[PDB]
Amino acid sequence: FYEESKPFTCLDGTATIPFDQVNDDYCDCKDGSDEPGTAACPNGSFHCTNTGYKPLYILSSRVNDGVCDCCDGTDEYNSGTVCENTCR
Amino acid sequence: VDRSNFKTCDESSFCKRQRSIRPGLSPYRALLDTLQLGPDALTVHLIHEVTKVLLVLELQGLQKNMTRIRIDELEPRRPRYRVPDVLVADPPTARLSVSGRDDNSVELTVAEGPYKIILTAQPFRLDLLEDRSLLLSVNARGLMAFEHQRAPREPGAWEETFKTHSDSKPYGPTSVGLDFSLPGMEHVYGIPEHADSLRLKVTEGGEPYRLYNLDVFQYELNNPMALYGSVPVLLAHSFHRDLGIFWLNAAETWVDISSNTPQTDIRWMSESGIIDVFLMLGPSVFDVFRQYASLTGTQALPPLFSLGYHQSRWNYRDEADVLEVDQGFDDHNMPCDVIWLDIEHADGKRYFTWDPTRFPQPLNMLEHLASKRRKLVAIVDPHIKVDSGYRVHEELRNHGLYVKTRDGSDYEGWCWPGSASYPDFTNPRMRAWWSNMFSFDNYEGSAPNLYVWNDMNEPSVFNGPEVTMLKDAVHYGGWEHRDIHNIYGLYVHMATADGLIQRSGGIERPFVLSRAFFSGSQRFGAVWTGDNTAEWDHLKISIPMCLSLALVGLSFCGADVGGFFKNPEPELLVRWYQMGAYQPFFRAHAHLDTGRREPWLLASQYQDAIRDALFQRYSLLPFWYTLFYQAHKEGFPVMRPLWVQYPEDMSTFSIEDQFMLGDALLIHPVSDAGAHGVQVYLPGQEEVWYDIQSYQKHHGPQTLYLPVTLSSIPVFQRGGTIVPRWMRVRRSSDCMKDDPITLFVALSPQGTAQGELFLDDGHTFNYQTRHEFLLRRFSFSGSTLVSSSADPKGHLETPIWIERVVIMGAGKPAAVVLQTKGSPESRLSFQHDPETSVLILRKPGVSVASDWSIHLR
Ligand SMILES: *[C@@H]1O[C@H](CO)[C@@H](O[C@@H]2O[C@H](CO)[C@@H](O)[C@H](O)[C@H]2NC(C)=O)[C@H](O)[C@H]1NC(C)=O
Ligand SMILES: OC[C@H]1NC[C@H](O)[C@@H](O)[C@@H]1O
Ligand SMILES: [Ca+2]
Ligand SMILES: [Ca+2]
Repeated sequence: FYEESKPFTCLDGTATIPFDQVNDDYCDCKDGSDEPGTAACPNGSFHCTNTGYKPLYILSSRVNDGVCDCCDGTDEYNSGTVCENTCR
Repeated sequence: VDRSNFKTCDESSFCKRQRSIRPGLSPYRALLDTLQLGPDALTVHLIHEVTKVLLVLELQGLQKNMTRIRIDELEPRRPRYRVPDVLVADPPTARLSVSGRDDNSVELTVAEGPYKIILTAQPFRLDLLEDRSLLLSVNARGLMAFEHQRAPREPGAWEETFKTHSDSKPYGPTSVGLDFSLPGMEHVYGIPEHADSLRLKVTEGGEPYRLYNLDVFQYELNNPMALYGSVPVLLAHSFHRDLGIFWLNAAETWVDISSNTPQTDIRWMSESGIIDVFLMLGPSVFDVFRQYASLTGTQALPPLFSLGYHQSRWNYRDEADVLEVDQGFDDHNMPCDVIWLDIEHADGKRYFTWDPTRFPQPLNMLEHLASKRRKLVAIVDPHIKVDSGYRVHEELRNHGLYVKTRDGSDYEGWCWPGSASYPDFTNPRMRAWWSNMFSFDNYEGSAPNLYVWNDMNEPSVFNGPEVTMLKDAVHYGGWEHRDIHNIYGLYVHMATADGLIQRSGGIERPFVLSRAFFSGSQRFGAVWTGDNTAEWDHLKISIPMCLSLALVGLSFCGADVGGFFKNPEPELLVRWYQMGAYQPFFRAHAHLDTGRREPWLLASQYQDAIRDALFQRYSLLPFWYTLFYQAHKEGFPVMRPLWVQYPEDMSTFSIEDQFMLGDALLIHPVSDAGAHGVQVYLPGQEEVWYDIQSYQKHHGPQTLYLPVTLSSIPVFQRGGTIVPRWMRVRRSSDCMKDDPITLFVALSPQGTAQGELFLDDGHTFNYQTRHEFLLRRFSFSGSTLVSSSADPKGHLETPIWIERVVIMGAGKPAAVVLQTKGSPESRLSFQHDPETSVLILRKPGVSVASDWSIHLR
């Protein structure tokens, strides 16, 4: 009747988790692939999309650390620090 | 070290006079007909049988099992010094009652017992007992010596020279001394600062331990020479009891230790002032810590950033160098809270100034460090360049606030700025002036993220005797430098700390590192062991030195990581980072002539070991912060000798290659080049220890030979404890101070554990002025982990939550249930390793401010 969506599988194959464990602020994959948007994994990376300019990858520990790391300021989305766009 | 620049006991005329008195029948006798007893004190005249000089003994019982003995002249030519500003309150007294009396003896009961004091009239003696147990005797070897003040004007008693420096000594010989016997005691500790063993050595065949704040260039190890600070507190430990002696005297003091069924005798010999001594009768070492803290206060609660990693050298070149160092930490993923600016940052060593080429825009540099959530520390020393264009000098000269010579002129010595004068920090108006100089309007270029380093505050005087101030220089009230020497540095520390509190309107907690110190210095910030050397034995001596400081209330201690003098080989630098990472004050510092040693300059293997040490320290910041909160509240040391936790284990009494942090972590840092293992002593009958890296359980008591590599830091968590960690290591502690916690539960053999956690905003006095903080107690027993309030007065709005629980020594449960008020019952997923019995509880998700329980079904 209703088909269910498949779960998330860590890119390194260490676990299979529902998609509510993806960016849920807890590290579930040894490669950090379930948390690309948070500071939860010690070896993850956050993508600075930097729309219009060169994209950059930063350490997960720099997501919501109160420091402006991406020129587009998207790494600071719930820290109190409001980053200005400095990509130009 | 050049030993000819510092006096031996024989070269200090008062030490030579005092020490020449040998054991025998005391010529002092109490005149029992003069005895007066009130609710607060007993007073009685003492007389020297030959000279007929009359002294007054003021004997007091005190609350919390202490006794105070004060001896002064009955009719002096002029008043003798009494140490001010060290005691935090007038100690509450306990009434003495006469329970026995005869023609040569009076037996006094303290309050309703069990403590008693026997005063013997001839020869004068005091005996302190608990019921029938003799704890301590005073003047048992007849070494009491009170040189009365003679008519102002044998060898060296009056005018005295040391090298080319003449001491005019207007008041002549005025030294005071007294001996104490400790029956049953074989082990004594404290009286810092000495580069020597934790367990103090007998001084019989050599020099006494010296307490005289001095700047000793290239100081050497395992000797009793006076170093930069002086805490006249001695602790005595045995299997049966703990005792302490606090000799409240600010003058040059020499301490003799002799051993003799076992007994240790202690003798104190001071240049001037009165005899003022506190006997802290314990009985446990924790009771002595509380006793001492009731007198001189507790460790100031460090702002959280100051428990992070500090990067220093003499000197970072300019703003560009500071910013490259800052960027270097982030480019190499190494956390750092603070970058330090040594004396080359100022305009020609005029303090409170900036070199206009090196630091033209200090506020801009501070704003850049603030964007990285980091701090800066600037050196401010208590010597002021003699320069009419320098505003600080003009104001201090104009208001007469400098230390003077006998002819009334401002003393001028030589230091970093060439000719310099010394502000009189004993004068309260000078301390007020100094504190106001830290206002953001007065210290131009400073900001709320600039903190301070007080150095050379012994005071160091390059052309003075022993590299310090002349003995006959004059201070506030007419007191000589000889009277106040050992509190000069404490006053600099106190006024700088007050300056940092004041500039913020009383909101921000200070951070001040001081070189010189005294009893009470724990109230003003941190200390460090000065100019150490880049050598393995100096890495090893950092433990006994900071332990000797912890025992006497100075919990915020450390040594320069890498050593100050010379170039450490990369393996030594790694091992020093690992030692420093587990010590209270964690700073890398280096002398002017050294090669650069920022940790990313080394080969990748060494960088990796250093990053690991840094990550370990940063993850433990909640634990460090809680230990410091307990030091602040109770007066208990952060860093502890093993005998403090194992008082009946006689094999721990001299251990100084190992130490504990609270009751939970045992640290044995690698301290030898080429070591492939370490011998770790794990004490405690019916105690278990977990290797924090491997989770391997080890039963006490045992000596384990543990294998090590370059990256190893031998650390064990005690069963029965819960350690909180921030597992998300970021670039600085401000970045991490709102992050979730991981609780590490190490189960005892009874399947239990406890631990506390202190949290607040990380830097203000709101915890005390508004009770804005949390003190949680985590406790485990049976199959339940509970969080409850350890102090219901404390509330804090915080996003901090419990993200994980790691339980060591647990079996695999069938189910994990979390309960908390206002939420439905939760089921947690878990992972379990059957080989190590390690259970990981996934994402509890609960606020650290809430009560909760986790039941293992
Ligand atoms: C003051 O001293 C008393 C007497 O030594 C201490 O009380 C004893 O504490 C020990 C534990 O260390 C017990 O074994 C004894 O039973 C206690 N004796 C009595 C008579 O109560 C007391 O704890 C000390 N108080 C302070 C505040 O230091
Ligand atoms: O200020 C220069 C120098 N003075 C002496 C201090 O102990 C040392 O740390 C500092 O680098
Ligand atoms: Ca996840
Ligand atoms: Ca960031």
